[PDB]
Amino acid sequence: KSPENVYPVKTFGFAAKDSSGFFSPFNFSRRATGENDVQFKVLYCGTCNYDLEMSTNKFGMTKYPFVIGHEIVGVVTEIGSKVQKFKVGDKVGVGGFVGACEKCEMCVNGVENNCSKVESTDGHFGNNFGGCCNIMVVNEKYAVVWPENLPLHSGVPLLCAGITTYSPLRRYGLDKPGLNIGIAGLGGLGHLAIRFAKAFGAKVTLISSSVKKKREALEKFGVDSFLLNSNPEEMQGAYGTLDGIIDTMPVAHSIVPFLALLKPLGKLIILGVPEEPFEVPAPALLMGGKLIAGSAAGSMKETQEMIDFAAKHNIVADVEVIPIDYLNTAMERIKNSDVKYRFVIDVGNTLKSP
Amino acid sequence: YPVKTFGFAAKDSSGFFSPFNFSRRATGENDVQFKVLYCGTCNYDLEMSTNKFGMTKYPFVIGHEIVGVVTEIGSKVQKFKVGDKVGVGGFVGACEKCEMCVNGVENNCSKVESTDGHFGNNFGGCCNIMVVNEKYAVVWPENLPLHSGVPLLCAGITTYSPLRRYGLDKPGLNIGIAGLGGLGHLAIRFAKAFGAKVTLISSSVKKKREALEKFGVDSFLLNSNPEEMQGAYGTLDGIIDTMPVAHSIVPFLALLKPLGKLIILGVPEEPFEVPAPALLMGGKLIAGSAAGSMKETQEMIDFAAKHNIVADVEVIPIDYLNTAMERIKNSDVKYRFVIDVGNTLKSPSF
Ligand SMILES: [Zn+2]
Ligand SMILES: [Zn+2]
Ligand SMILES: [Zn+2]
Ligand SMILES: [Zn+2]
Repeated sequence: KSPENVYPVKTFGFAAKDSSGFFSPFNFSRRATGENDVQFKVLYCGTCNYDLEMSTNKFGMTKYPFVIGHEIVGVVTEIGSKVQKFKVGDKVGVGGFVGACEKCEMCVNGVENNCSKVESTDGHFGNNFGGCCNIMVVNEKYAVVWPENLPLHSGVPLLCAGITTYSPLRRYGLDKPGLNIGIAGLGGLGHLAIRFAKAFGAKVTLISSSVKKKREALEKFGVDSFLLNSNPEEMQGAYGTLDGIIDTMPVAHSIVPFLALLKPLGKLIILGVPEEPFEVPAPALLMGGKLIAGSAAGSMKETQEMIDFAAKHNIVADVEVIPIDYLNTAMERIKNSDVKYRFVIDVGNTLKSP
Repeated sequence: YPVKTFGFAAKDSSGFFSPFNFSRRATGENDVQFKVLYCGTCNYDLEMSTNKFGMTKYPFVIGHEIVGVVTEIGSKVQKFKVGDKVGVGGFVGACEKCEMCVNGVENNCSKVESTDGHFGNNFGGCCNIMVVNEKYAVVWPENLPLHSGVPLLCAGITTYSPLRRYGLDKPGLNIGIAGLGGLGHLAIRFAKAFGAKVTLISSSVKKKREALEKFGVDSFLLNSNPEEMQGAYGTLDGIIDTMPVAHSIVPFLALLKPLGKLIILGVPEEPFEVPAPALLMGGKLIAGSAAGSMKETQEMIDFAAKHNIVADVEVIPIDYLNTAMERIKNSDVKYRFVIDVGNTLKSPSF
């Protein structure tokens, strides 16, 4: 029965035992390194609002005991006999999923993140324990080749917040030099969205409800224009100018002004999840043939491509590195967005054997 | 202008149509002049004639979907000879020198010239003679009937364009059509010819029988039954939604596979309530679409001819036009009125 006795590789980390979401030391086990597997010592594990939501069981479908960790990097300790991509001592990353059915339309076409049988790394779809623990093991297919010129501690949120912004920027053709790209909201998702857009060669506009952020965007993100969305004169002046908009705002807001900012054939991408639904008048879409698209996560192909891109363009996240016994306080901070902009748990140095 | 013409026009916002004399330009070097044989009409003309939106230039000659026969041509005209058949859709000019123009989507130009005069100072094709720049004239194939083909230049292009733009034109795909009206019935016909397994989505049980029996539609979902809608969750590559009435699209997004596309073609007054999770779970999109470009329109006409696609139409004499307008209001026509200008437009008495 007991998780530590199931498999032969003994592991330890931190787990939520109930819907209170309190993380505490947890012993468990993982499979032996099979022929196609990559075992690794976890060095850093990102976290974010998704883990707050899951750990407190916001959707009523969490399986306790729950071990977070959908954005992890570490150092390879063992490789199976048929592994190509890694040798022992190489760095590796694991994102949101570790498996899929490998046979459906989605899998066959390299978009296996959309597999109805996708296997979440943290085991919210399936039975699995996430990488906030000492040792991880993963099928080669689902392991990111992590280059030595991409810092681990500040790179790790690319596997969560990064791919989320990068994927739609490529999918909707918002990655060409000289395009005008808007980002709404300068937080976890938006800050990386800006760094990607800049690297693609876009003229970047920050759209925001707070003037505080204007100076930040200009000084620290090289942002070209700032639009305060509560200022209609400012907003109206940029009508029909943006090729696309990455909307990261989690608060209730209207997207009709955002649709109006787009050129004809332009794209609104929604990445935040307000509790308030959006009100979308048919005419706002039909005038100029505009689209609104949602996006979460990305494929393995897209995730490797992004990490390669980030390494080459020196793109990392703003992070606060924390010891693992700070996890429960970090969750409180995530609740209040009191982090600039992502927590990264230093597992390598601060997780000790029980 | 010197070319002496006559047609029908509305004078005030009553929307009443009567004989109206006017004139067009002589044929320039890039121009095609034709005798009008058929003139499509639709809800757009009802709205513009009654000044729904408040920016209608009177007197208003309708006719944004017309066909006929070439009478004369300009010096530098390549695409037409005299006696050929020809069509004109919803715009006759654009600025030519902008981004939207250079890339072949001039319908998105902000200085775009409407055939009916609405963006511009023009008179539409509900009249004896037309003249248009050759770029904005469609080459009409001999095996496409004129009377039943003319509404393609409006309803046809409107359904065809997004089917192409959003990759919903591949054989084998599961394509939903919501609403079986004017747009709906041509959307079904195009999707069938592309090779798709078509599902009709409708609020009306009457439409189930119509879809199977008359369009060879595979599947039907009633959108007021949650149990039937639940059973098709995550099965469709795209939906073409033509419904003009207030309705939720949260169920429609739910019908889409991951990476699936919802195309809005109707224009309800009620806005759509769209929860973020409905777009985000599956990475789905909602896009608007009306009309299309000249390249696409010509291409759509060749495809319609090649695959025996026409609209269902009621051909009407011109003195029925005012009655036709109450019937367009009541949604009482299967599925588009086509005015027999060629046989029924009389020349005004001297
Ligand atoms: Zn995360
Ligand atoms: Zn699969
Ligand atoms: Zn029409
Ligand atoms: Zn133009």
